[PDB]
Amino acid sequence: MSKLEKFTNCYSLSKTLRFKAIPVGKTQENIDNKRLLVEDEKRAEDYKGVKKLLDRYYLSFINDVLHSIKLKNLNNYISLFRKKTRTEKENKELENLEINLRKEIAKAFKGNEGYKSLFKKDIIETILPEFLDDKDEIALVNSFNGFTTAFTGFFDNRENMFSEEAKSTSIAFRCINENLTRYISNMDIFEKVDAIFDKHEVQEIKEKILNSDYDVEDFFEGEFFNFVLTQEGIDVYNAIIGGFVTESGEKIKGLNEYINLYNQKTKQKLPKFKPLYKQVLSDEGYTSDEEVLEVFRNTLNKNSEIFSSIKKLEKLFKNFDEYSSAGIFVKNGPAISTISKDIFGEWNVIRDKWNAEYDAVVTEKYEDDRRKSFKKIGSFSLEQLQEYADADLSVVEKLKEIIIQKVDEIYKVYGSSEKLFDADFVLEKSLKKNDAVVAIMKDLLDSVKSFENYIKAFFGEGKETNRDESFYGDFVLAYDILLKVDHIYDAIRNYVTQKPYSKDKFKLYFQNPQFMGGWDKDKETDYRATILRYGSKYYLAIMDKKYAKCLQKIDKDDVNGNYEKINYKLLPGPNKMLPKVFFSKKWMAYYNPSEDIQKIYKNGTFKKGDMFNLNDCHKLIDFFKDSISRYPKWSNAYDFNFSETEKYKDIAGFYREVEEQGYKVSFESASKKEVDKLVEEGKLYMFQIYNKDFSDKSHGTPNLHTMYFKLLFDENNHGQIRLSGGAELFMRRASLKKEELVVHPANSPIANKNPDNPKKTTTLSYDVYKDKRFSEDQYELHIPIAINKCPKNIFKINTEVRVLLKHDDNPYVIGIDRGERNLLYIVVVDGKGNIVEQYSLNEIINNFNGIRIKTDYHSLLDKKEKERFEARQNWTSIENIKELKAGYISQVVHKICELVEKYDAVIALEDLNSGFKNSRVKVEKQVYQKFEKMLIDKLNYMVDKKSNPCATGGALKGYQITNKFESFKSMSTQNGFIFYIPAWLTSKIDPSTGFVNLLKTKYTSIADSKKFISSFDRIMYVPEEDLFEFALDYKNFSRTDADYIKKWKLYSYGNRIRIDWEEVCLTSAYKELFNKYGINYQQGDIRALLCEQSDKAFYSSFMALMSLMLQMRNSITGRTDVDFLISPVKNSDGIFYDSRNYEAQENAILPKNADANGAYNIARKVLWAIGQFKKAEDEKLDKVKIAISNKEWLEYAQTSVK
RNA sequence: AAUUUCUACUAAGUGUAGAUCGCAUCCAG
DNA sequence: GATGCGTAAAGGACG
DNA sequence: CGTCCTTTATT
Ligand SMILES: [Mg+2]
Repeated sequence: MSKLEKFTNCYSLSKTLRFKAIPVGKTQENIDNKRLLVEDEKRAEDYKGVKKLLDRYYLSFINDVLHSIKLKNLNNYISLFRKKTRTEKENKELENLEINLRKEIAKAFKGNEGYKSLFKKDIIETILPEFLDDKDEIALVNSFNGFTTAFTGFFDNRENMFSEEAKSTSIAFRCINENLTRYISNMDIFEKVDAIFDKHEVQEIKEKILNSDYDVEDFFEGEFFNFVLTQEGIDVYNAIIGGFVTESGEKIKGLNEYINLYNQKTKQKLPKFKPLYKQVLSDEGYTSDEEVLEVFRNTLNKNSEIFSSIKKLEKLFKNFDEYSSAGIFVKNGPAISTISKDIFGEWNVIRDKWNAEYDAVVTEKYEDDRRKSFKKIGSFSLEQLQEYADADLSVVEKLKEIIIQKVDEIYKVYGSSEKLFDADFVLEKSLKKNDAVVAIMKDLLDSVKSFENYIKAFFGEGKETNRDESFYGDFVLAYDILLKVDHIYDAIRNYVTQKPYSKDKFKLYFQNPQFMGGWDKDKETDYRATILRYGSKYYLAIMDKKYAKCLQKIDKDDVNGNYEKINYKLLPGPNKMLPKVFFSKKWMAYYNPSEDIQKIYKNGTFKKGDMFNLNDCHKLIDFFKDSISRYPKWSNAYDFNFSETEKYKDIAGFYREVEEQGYKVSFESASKKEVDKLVEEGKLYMFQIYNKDFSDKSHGTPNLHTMYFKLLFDENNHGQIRLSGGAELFMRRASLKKEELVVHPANSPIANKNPDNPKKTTTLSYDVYKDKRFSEDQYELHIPIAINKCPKNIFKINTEVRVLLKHDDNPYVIGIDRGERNLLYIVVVDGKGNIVEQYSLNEIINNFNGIRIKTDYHSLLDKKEKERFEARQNWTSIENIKELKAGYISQVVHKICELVEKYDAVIALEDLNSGFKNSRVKVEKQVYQKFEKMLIDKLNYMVDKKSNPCATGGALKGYQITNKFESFKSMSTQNGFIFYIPAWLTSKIDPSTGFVNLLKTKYTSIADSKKFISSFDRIMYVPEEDLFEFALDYKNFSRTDADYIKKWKLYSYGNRIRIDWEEVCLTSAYKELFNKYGINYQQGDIRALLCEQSDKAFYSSFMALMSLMLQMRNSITGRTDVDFLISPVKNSDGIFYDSRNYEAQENAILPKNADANGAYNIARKVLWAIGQFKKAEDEKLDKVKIAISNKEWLEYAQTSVK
């Protein structure tokens, strides 16, 4: 009984192994003499070029078929599509009509005589040359005759366009699912808004755009949709909506622009047409320091157009008073928060302005509408913002001083960068080496980008009642120029952030278009590549084109050393392969197939479905079985032991056996003398398949992929991992010069970087060079493999994880959370919520032999954040921080893998599509999404390297506890052993009571504060405890529906940390407040006394003191010692939860800090979810809904504690 | 600071620890 | 964010 | 013929 070990051999997946390929002997000389590499580097260039020419015919071919087409179901489909109350029967009716529509488009493509020719040899040899009209391009297409086979991959990418399936690549899909659905939506919008388009306005568009061939109304009739399948037709339809610019250039207004004016001018909100997506085939980074510089000078010197639009916007905003503040608008969004701070000094007073009119009891159903309606608003006028502005304060004037300040900052930064615009300037050093120059460009780009990004707010996305077009004329003219800095900024950064070395490479064919296509022995002459082994070393051997058979003649040498030559036989896709060989002209003549058999095949009765007859399919199997016996190329290669025919449920049952039997890998001896002579003579090319684990000096644990590779040829491996075909060989030219490599000279001691390492310095007897692998040309060999090619343990993973979780008595849960003080923090929890392990993942502990050395990745990040501060916020420091986090999570994955194996444990993770990230966490959402993906990816085939490969958990019996990754949005609910959970109320919660603070202690008014105090059931001093007790029922406050216990007694117990910062003792601070105002707090119930007080400074200190008492999380930024969590509520035994009572202990039963509390409580929501499983029937476990609500959570957190 | 490749390394001396699905194509803001 | 290949053996063109 | 390139068959 182990949950983990029921998840092996569940599904097949493909992986690629990568290696360095080191030439052996005369191989590199022979390759150099034959000029093979130069051929392939050129071929790659021409191959990329021919693909674009090939596109042109494909594109032209699409227009011919799409123009001719006429869709049959159109009117019937659109109607059914529009019904808003469809029976489930009618929804399937729509799907059939939708499938038929796509099938009409696909069959129109594939029904041509021409369609088959496009992806055959013929397109390059004959069709394309006649199509082209340029002598040079025809020569290029001509260079690839006899090399058509190498285009297959491209051909497949184009075959996807003509599919009838509902797939992103398809033409039919773009027409029917996306463009039709949009067209229908535009028909709906058109009839509502039809009238507002002026009689004159339409007749324009018909002459100016339509050219008088069609009426604008036609484009919104359903039967007219055929015109818009082509890119030409789409351009016209989108032109009507967007507006057109003639050959003369006269601006022609679009229907969507008309609607804008109308809704604007009348302060209404009618809808606007969606434009149609492009057709599927209709129509790069800076490469050098000289190019990067050239753009910086050209676009940002003092007489560039961007600098011209800055001077115009300075003149425009200098005249800000001259314009109408009622017709100047600020877009609603982040820019409202910023501009609110800019002039008042306060983010949320402009919030209060609109709140002042809109603002007293708050049901959250009213609160959402209260909150939702303000979000609905598109923008605010300067007049509305001045309606906010208290008297004596001018919103326009101090906006002017802020904008003008930003342009003066640009001009000062220009003077500091001025020598970077001299025509005389030349670059002394490379930019990445040249921190000074990169800092100069960054400073100028930033000051302009910030000015651009700030000024962008003055839009109002209008859609806006009468706008000051005198202001928005000059403004729009200049801003459209200024917006060019966005593209410039991104490109220059992406260049500075790049690595110094280049991974550019080109594929090697050795003059074979199907080079190294597969490893099968029979095909080894055709492919001219194979695999040799000598002891521990492996080699890729390549026969030269003039001597393809040279390896086949070699025989074993008894006396001398021998290579091990691979003997690889595969029967790939028997369902594909078995018929073609047995129904081929060559074999059909040999073997008389009864008319029943060719019937069954032509009829399709063997295939599962309504046409299926078990006997018919059985008969076909026996046909295949006898023919395999008659076909000795297969029967002799594979020891076929088929199950008795009667047992087969379907044809796939027979095929599955064939597929699993049809694989065999062994080795044959081959004279090492004879083979080596072949290499010397130039007839054979030999590379060692190499990574650092194959080094003579290598010792200790190898790479996981080193194990997969060696296991391919291990006889303890039995199809668990298959060696796949389609391997590719590349050449990556060096991108660094050996002289320009950083060297640590031999016999001089090198300073070690890790603080925790005891050894501070290392001295070697040899030189070591940074990035040495890129100072030389390097072959790399990519090898695909197939794991669990024939899976036996077929079940839906999630349903199985749910069944085991239900019946498992003590389920273990691994809760992972992101902390402010901790990169990641782990809590392991048993089936009843008891903490089993809790610790931070700030330090990764690496194990080699018995030695342990830790790496504090949190200290690493801190040192790199400090390095970011120094040298401003340099472009690279951000990258270095990004990659360090990306390499950190690759360490964390292994730690999670151990815990999962150790505790047979289910993982609990945050749902990142619902929760909101505080940004106090170090690991931002973008890095965590990466992590949760890697997690999923590892758990498709979870393996412990140090385990023996044949054991479950080992490299041949990997755990499959997770389904293949789909999308970040799919990282929700559950993926096998991984559960995704909202982070809500997981940190600011008392773990010993489930208590949470649902009160709003923000001070608004004296009257608001009185109603707050009166809503408590009692407020009294407790002499026998020296505490103030606040009995409350949450029913008497608003937005308290989620809480379950409702009745709580708060206490002013212990200290809090007010935020600089000060420590506040709650009990004495209440006494201090009450004594300041003469309140007798010892006189039983005090509630009357506090409300009697008439001073506003009293209620503000009181609400502030309530805020602190209900502030359960207390921290000092920069003081990692102080992150304590303290509860104002007693538990069953009258104890207050204080996290510091447990951070002292080594094994604590409750969370040790706020960060541990989060991981603890993320894990507990899975426990609730397991509780939901144990409630349901085994059959309906699929139906159980995992997502926990804030109401369900608070009930579980407050009842399960006991 | 060496790497199939990435990060952290130097890990006891040409390397350590973990991770690593390649290749082509299309569509998106 | 999705597509598709990870192939041996039939089949044919060219000397 | 051979040899090299092409085309093919799909639960
Ligand atoms: Mg190692």
